[PDB]
Amino acid sequence: PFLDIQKKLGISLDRHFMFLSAEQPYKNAARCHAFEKEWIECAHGIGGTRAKKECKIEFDDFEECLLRYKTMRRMHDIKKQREKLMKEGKYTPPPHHSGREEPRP
Amino acid sequence: MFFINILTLLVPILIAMAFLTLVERKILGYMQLRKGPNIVGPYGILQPFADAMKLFMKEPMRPLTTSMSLFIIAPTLSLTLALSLWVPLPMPHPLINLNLGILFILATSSLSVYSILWSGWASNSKYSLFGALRAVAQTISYEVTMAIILLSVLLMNGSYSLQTLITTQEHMWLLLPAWPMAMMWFISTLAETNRAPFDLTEGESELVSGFNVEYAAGPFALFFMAEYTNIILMNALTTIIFLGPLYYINLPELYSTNFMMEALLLSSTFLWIRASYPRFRYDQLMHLLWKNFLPLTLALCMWHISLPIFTAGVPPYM
Amino acid sequence: MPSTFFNLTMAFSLSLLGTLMFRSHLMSTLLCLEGMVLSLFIMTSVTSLNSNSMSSMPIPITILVFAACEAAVGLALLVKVSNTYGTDYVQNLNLLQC
Amino acid sequence: AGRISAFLKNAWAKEPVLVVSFSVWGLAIIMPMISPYTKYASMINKATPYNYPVPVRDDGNMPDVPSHPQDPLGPSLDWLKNL
Amino acid sequence: MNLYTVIFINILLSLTLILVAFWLPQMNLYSEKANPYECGFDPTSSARLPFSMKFFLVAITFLLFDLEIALLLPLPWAIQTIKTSTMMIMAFILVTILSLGLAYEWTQKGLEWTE
Amino acid sequence: YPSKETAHWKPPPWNDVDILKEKAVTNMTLNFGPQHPAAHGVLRLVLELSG
Amino acid sequence: MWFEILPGLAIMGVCLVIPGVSTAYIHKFTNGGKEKRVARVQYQWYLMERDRRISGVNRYYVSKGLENID
Amino acid sequence: RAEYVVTKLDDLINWARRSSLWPMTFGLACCAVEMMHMAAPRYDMDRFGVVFRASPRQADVMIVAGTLTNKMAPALRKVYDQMPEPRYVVSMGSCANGGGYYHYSYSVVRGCDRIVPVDIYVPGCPPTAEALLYGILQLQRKIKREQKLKIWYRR
Amino acid sequence: MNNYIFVLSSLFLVGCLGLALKPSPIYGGLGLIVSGFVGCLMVLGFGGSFLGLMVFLIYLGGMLVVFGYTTAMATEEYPETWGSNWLILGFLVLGVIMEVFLICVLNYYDEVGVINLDGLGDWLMYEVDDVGVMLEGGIGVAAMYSCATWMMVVAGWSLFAGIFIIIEITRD
Ligand SMILES: COC1=C(OC)C(=O)C(C/C=C(\C)CC/C=C(\C)CC/C=C(\C)CC/C=C(/C)CC/C=C(/C)CC/C=C(\C)CC/C=C(\C)CC/C=C(\C)CC/C=C(/C)CCC=C(C)C)=C(C)C1=O
Ligand SMILES: CCCCCCCCCCCCCCCCCC(=O)OC[C@H](COP(=O)([O-])OCC[N+](C)(C)C)OC(=O)CCCCCCCCCCCCCCCCC
Ligand SMILES: CCCCCCCCCCCCCCCCCC(=O)OC[C@H](COP(=O)(O)OCCN)OC(=O)CCCCCCCCCCCCCCCCC
Ligand code: SF4
Repeated sequence: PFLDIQKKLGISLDRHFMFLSAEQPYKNAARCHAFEKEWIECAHGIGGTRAKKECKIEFDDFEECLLRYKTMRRMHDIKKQREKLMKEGKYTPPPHHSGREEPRP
Repeated sequence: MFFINILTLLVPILIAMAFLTLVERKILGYMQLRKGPNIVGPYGILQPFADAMKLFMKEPMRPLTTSMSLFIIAPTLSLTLALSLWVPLPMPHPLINLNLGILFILATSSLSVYSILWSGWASNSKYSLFGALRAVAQTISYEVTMAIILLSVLLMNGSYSLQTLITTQEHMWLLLPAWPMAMMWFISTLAETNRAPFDLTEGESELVSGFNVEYAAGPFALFFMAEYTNIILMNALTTIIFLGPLYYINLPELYSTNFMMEALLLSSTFLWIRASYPRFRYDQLMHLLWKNFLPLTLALCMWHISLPIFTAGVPPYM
Repeated sequence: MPSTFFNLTMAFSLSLLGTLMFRSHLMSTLLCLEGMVLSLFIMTSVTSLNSNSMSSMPIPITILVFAACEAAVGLALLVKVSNTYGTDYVQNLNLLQC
Repeated sequence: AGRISAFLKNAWAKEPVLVVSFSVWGLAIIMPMISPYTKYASMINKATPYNYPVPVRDDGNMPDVPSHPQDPLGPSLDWLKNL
Repeated sequence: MNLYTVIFINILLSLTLILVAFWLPQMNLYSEKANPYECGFDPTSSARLPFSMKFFLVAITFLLFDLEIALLLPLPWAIQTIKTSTMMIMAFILVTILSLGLAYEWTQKGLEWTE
Repeated sequence: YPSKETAHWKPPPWNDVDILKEKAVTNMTLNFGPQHPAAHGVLRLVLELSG
Repeated sequence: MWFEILPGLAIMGVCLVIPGVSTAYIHKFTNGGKEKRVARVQYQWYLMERDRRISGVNRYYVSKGLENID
Repeated sequence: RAEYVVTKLDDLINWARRSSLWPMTFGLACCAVEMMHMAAPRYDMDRFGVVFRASPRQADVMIVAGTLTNKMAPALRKVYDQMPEPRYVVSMGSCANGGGYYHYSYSVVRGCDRIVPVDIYVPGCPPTAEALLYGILQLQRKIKREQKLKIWYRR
Repeated sequence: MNNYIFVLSSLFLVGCLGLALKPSPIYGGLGLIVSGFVGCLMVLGFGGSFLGLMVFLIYLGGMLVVFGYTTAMATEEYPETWGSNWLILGFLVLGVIMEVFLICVLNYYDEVGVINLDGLGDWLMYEVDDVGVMLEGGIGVAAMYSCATWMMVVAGWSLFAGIFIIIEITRD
């Protein structure tokens, strides 16, 4: 089964790199540190079925951060509408989006 | 301007290796109480050009029992890997600046070994097979030794770059801190370049020509160009790593001149070794490396792990 | 990134099909095994680089070490098979059915 | 011991590569444990500032941390300056 | 992009050289010319028979030592760590067990080219 | 329970070892012909080699 | 005699001096009298990109000093 | 004029092929002893640009130096055939020329020209290394006289 | 210059397809060398170069020993490259056509968004720290020396035990 000699002896052989929001080398992050932190802090203490039920908001936010399916679909919809308007001649892109922009530092 | 930079890197290297062939013939002759070529050119300087024209105007002579795809791929692969290996060297500013320059060097050298192996297997002949197997043994031994040597030396250095090697050797060479690593690295560069004493892949006496025994003129010239370019490159890498040329921010021309002088000296040292020594057996090369260099370099790698810790001389990251 | 990950998963699937479908060569089976290994290495490295999981970056090195250990053991077993028969044929090693 | 000295001298005469390797291995083990500069490497790597030093709030109850970089408080690097 | 262009330029240079080598001279191909060499006699075998190398254990040991090399190579970034004592101990243990494996193989005559 | 599809089988040996000798190593025959530099111009040294 | 090898040695010498010197001069010519400004880390790359945006000619090597501030 | 350009190009290729002559590391007898005496530091063929190569694929001229035995003749013919196309033959010594001292032997090919087409015959038993170098330079002049591009252009 | 990683991934798929199609192990090692180089390029494009160069060097050594072994024992008189059977070539081009068909199907079915033709090259690198030092790959592999010493020791014991294992297997 699952022995717990690491919890019994108090050592941490492989427990500090179980997930993304856990002890990055110098001081770095893992691109979804806040979302994974919120999800784990939600799910701790009520784990299993209750964590699957009433931490669905935090899990959905974290999964959206990590996989970015909804952002991809939103950006694809925007670009598809833009290309349709370009074909229909009803849209001209601004100078900053298409071509020369004013650069700021 | 970048293509002009590519030309000014590539064309001088090819002329340098052709005159390396000339210098090798003349140095071997004068160590053999004779001359080199002195008839084709004013002082033999047209001899490599005559050799190149003759080789490229003879027929390539594709054989019957031969995997043609690998037979054609292997020499072009060898030449392009030699030039790609020449790419990231700083004198003192590289054409292409790589963070993991030494790792790039190691990968390209192993791929050159693959070029030799594919040529030997594709030219479906027994002597070619013998040369390919000898290449396998040789690259096993020198690959493990070279990896340990570079690990310890670049642990004395900072990152895996080469401008960092210039800044490390700004005040003093690396030969004085690590001279046993320099000796083992010189022997390993001989093994990498398949040069005398332990050539063993183009062994003219044990075999007929080794892996080139079925390669007629053309691709044979390509293999020769790759080998001699690798000779100049390994000597250049040795003088960048260990015999650090003088670097000044205001002018780099004296750095280039010092690098040229030391690279010429080490190339002439290679020709000197070829004139001096007989050939190893290819099991004796493996025994020599794995029983003398590998334990000593493991111990010296441990010593160079411990040295910056107990001297507090850990190099900077950049 | 999702297109590349789909391609890497399909590459692993192809190497698994190569492992499962034998063609007379234990060496070719070991080659398919190491193709699966390479696909998994590339998948893990791309995932860690995309998620910035520098703490989980030792995982590809670990799988490479253990994969080379298993490739070493497979080459040793292939050496023993060749010493037994001389041909290295998976259909030739079949005498344990009875 | 006579036998140990004779064995070591014979090994140094005949196989002076294993002797050097074992001696270098032992020297690399021993030297960090007796050097006075061993702590300095860890302290230098600690003092190297790869990250931004995030400032803290001033609750007025900490006198140890400085109020400005040009202050006598804080971990001064005079040991590294004079090292 | 720069390194890509240099790689492609070197590849195109090698291809141009071998294309010149193949389309420049005059070809006269017949069977005795393109037969395999074999020192002036017909080969007895087909040069594709099993070869039976004698350093197979050394080759497998080379695989294991190459992966030990891969383990040892991040040391230039490892020495920048804040702890450095566990780093030094771990590097010592790794090099020591690699050397112990080499010593055991040497004692058991693994790298001796058994014929 | 031998059938038509398994009537040709045999029981395993008691010590799990059976005779499977081939003796078909086929050592490579290579001739140091009368063109090899190692050969003294005129010699056809036929060599049975095991690698 | 032995000095007969010196023509080939000198040709090799000039052919080894040429690439590094040419690379340094071409770097100076392309970067406007300065060096290549290599970027080993993201901070250095960010500095280069910021300089390119600051210059206004989309060239990072056109350095802008105190003349931009009144 | 196309004739002038073709003549100069042909002179260039003849100069290349005559300045880079690679004989094969192939001899048979005392004449090959004199051949390596021509390789010796006195009459330096490497100074002339003439350097041995072991493989026939990298060879240009076969210096038939010795007695061509009947048992040897298929090997010599196979080795000559395995050369690439611009190949030459220098027979050296009386044995390779016309059998020599073993002309009436049951096992000796009476001249290597019965087996391979011979470009240059060098007389002697043995010819001196100076004489073999003379034959090599005469071969260089012979392939200097060749007009392949001009014959092609007027073809 | 946007679909560079996709072109590399397709080349990796082709190399793995050839390795699955199982040539003579000479060409199998060739295909695995090409696939290793391509995967190295993919890792380098996605980020740090240390992992890609490591897998390249490791597979170079591995396929070299593999080449030695398939010359020694895993060889035959006529080692088939790919054209000994027309079924192998027909199956390779069939797999290529199936790959094109499936990616066209997944581009047409853009609801999930796994593969998009218009959105290709737009989501390769998600978020990067623009200003920052010591954030490249290899720092974590160094952190194996200090933060994952358990990973380091299990890898080292695997190699040590593997030396003993291979000696005892090939003891004969
Ligand atoms: C008693 O019993 C007997 C024997 O037993 C002892 C015998 O033995 C025996 C047989 C006897 C013999 C066959 C006698 C033969 C003689 C010998 C064996 C002894 C002579 C000595 C040697 C063979 C050893 C030679 C040693 C040397 C050091 C010489 C060096 C030789 C080399 C091969 C290495 C140097 C390389 C070359 C010569 C060629 C290099 C040049 C190139 C390949 C050119 C390539 C360059 C390019 C392609 C560059 C192109 C690029 C550019 C950019 C150029 C630009 C061009 C433009 C046009 C612009 C007999 C019969 C016998 O009875
Ligand atoms: C790049 C810079 C220049 C480098 C040198 C270049 C010029 C010199 C070139 C010479 C010719 C080389 C041609 C190839 C030669 C190949 C043969 C060869 O070298 O074999 C290797 C030979 C092998 O010798 P061997 O094989 O004869 O040994 C016999 C061994 N048995 C019996 C088992 C076969 O030597 C070595 O392996 C030595 C390697 C270098 C050792 C350096 C040790 C330095 C001292 C360390 C510390 C000592 C103190 C200890 C601690 C004290 C503390 C207070
Ligand atoms: C005859 C066929 C030959 C086929 C084999 C060709 C071999 C080529 C030479 C050996 C290559 C070995 C592997 C090298 C990989 C690149 C090494 C490297 O570190 O690249 C990373 C580098 C930038 O990284 P870094 O240094 O960190 O810079 C960041 C800030 N400066 O740079 C980059 O990111 C650039 C990434 C691309 C570099 C490689 C380009 C290769 C192009 C394909 C070549 C083959 C094409 C197929 C065959 C064509 C027809 C024959
Ligand atoms: S011609 Fe005279 S010297 Fe030459 S091989 Fe015959 S017997 Fe010997």
